[PDB]
Amino acid sequence: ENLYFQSNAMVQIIFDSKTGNVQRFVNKTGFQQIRKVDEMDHVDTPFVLVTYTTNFGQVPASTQSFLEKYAHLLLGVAASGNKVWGDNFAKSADTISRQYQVPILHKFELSGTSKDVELFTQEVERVVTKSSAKM
Ligand SMILES: Cc1cc2nc3c(=O)[nH]c(=O)nc-3n(C[C@H](O)[C@H](O)[C@H](O)COP(=O)(O)O)c2cc1C
Repeated sequence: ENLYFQSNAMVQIIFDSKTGNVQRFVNKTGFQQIRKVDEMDHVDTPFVLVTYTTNFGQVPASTQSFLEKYAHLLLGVAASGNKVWGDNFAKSADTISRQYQVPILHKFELSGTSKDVELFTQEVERVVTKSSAKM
């Protein structure tokens, strides 16, 4: 666990959630700047996106709207899904990754496990270290 980095770094986490699983997931981290895609009218600092998956492995509409406006500051993406969907499992992360040329930080089920939290937070630190100065 890199809780010290999570709680001290200035990295921003922006998420999208409909039934609250993504919300619950990010609340398992120690990141301090956590806001939903719908509660800001501008983004001026680099950020990490955590979203969910809708019909047929699609990116939620609210996330697509957000990205076409602030994808220039996107560092990487993580997506919540459900393996019941097979090949469409958390496909929004793959779509966003290819579309905006950013790395996939993690793909997990529903609210995630402690293992998902660990992998996600470690990847955020790696990408911030590698792309912060650049971004
Ligand atoms: C209409 C609908 C379509 C969904 N489609 C997919 C899908 O294609 N792939 C997947 O992995 N999960 C799919 N899911 C599952 C959600 O991505 C999953 O439950 C997610 O954790 C929900 O996050 P929410 O609380 O953040 O918004 C779907 C759920 C609903 C209600």
